[PDB]
Amino acid sequence: PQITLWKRPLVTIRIGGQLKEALLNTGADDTVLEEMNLPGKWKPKMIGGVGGFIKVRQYDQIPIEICGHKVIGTVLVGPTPVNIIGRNLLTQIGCTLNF
Amino acid sequence: PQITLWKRPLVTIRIGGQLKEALLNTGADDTVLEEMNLPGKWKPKMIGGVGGFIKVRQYDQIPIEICGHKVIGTVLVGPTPVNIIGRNLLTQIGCTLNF
Amino acid sequence: RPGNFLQSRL
Repeated sequence: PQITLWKRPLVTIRIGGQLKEALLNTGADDTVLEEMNLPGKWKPKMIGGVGGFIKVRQYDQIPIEICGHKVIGTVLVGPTPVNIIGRNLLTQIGCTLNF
Repeated sequence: PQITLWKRPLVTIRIGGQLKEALLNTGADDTVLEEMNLPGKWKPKMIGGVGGFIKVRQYDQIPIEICGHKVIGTVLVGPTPVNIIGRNLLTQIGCTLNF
Repeated sequence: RPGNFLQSRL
């Protein structure tokens, strides 16, 4: 699809049969989702941008279905105020910024 | 252009005759520039990020050039670590997310 | 190192 930016680019995502809303965020290097259980090993990471940082957990090889596209990659989990799909997965779904 | 997302989507902007690097940010409602002086009246505002809040100076009806597109809009100035072009201006240059 | 620039109006 081609998504205009008059509104926040929120889309539905699926991860392990769980339905979640998330923001397509070209200003995020990484993907970060609100607290949830994910399988596999993890390591702690700090992330931040505007204002202070938050500590998150890094899980790998996590499949996410984003707007129809099944992709697999790194997912951070932590107390983000908004679910965020960052460039690590945007690239995987072939996403570009066009003007 | 069609800008891919393997790297941070950084473009050149011009404001008050200063050239700056800025991030094309679909995850930002607003445009937030690093601390700088700008002539004009402004209003204080608080904005939120992933792990905190910063106070900004809101300037309205500011001419700003983005990747060669002369637009006019609201710019916030405050202690962001990276200049951010948000949706308020991404929409003026016709920017869409395509996948 | 800052890498996630979610920004929201209040």
